[PDB]
Amino acid sequence: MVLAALVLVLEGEGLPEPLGLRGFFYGLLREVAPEVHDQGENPFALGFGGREGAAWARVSLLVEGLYARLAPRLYALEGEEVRLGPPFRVRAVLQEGHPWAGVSTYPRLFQGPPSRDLALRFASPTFFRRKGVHYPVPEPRLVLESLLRRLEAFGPLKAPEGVREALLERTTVRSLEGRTLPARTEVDTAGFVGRVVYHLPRATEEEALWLSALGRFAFYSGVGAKTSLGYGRARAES
Amino acid sequence: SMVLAALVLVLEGEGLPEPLGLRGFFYGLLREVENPFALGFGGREGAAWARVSLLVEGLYARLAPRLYALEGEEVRLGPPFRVRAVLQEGHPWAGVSTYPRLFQGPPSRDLALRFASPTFFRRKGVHYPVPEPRLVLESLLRRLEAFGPLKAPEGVREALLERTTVRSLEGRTLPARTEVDTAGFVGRVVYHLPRATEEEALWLSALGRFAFYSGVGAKTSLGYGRARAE
RNA sequence: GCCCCGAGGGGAU
Repeated sequence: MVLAALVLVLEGEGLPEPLGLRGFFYGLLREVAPEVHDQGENPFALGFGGREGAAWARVSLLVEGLYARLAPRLYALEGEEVRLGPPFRVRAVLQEGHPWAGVSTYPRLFQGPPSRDLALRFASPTFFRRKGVHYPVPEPRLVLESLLRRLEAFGPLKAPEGVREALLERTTVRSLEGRTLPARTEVDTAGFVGRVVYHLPRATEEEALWLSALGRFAFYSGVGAKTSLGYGRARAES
Repeated sequence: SMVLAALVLVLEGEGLPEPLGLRGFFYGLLREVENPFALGFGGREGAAWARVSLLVEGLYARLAPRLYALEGEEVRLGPPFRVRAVLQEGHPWAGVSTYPRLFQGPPSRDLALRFASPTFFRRKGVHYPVPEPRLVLESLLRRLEAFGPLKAPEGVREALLERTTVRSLEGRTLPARTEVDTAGFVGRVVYHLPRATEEEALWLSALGRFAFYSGVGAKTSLGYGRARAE
């Protein structure tokens, strides 16, 4: 039931590098969860951010077994030097007291209040796979299919079809503000950063509930492709 | 034949043209003498302009004489203005061409469009403000095929609509003040068609050139969807 | 762009 996003507060210069962060993360699992590398839907997501001198990394876990297996290892890293591309000292491992740290449960994603609208902030470059070509436009179905798919893959609930068809086929965009930035790990790829407000016309109370739930879930799962490299870090706003 | 024109009316007077006033003014001109035209307006307050895009020869032959006859006259486009000049060139949004010249090339797999007024599309009964490749390019292609002498082979259409991705996007949605509950995109988008054949690339570049005249998306008759290739 | 999976996803510093 638990969802967790733990933030590593880092000491050192520069920021974590996507590939190094992912390598560091997968290094912790090759012991205790060798299987997650090959699975087609990741039960985790990585991120990083901050200004120079105030860098941080983040590990989001969408399944309980992983939290159990990994959280003890992460806490044991406090005060130690790790490599996330460049070397850093893990000052603290935070569940609370950081904007991108948090814990919840899957049922709690569904405690509303419901809303016809969903304002998503994309905080790192976000893009999607179509036909083996990356696409940076945060269209409603891409975003919400991305969220819904994983919510279901790892949560205890799936949506009634009415709700789903509403979410994916009927959700529109009310406003969009932002720009694309290069995804440095990829070839000829950029990703959207900014704010998009989605709206579901004729939304039932239920539909609105689920929309809000996908919104809340995004904080943990991220959106789109290559969340294992820190892309698609997003959260709901008002 | 196959003339294409975008004539700019540079204005003397305070304020800016209003969409409804401008379209009404144009509608008048239509009696007296897809839409085979588009309208636009812009500039700073006090240095405003309006523009009339004519996509078919008949309408040019019929309307150009009326617009030129307004030089130095007062017109109402919401606020009152004196028409300083009617320009087919010498202004960034004025121009004349022909449909064949739209295919002059060079062909290119990239197309950078600037959306200079709010741009949106009619979708399932609602207005949608996101400049998706399929929407932008379908809009342009539909109009180009409506008024031009050529039609894209089906495979080309398919490539353009389904394969074109976005290399970069920068901008924001702004309210469409004439509308209810509608916003439109303003900014810059660079479209890219991977592995475009020569023909596909040629068509992409031609749609790009046609945009200057037709505009993109819904309600171009109110000045929305004003755009150009960069 | 390449491999794998199957609207889109995964890819061990």
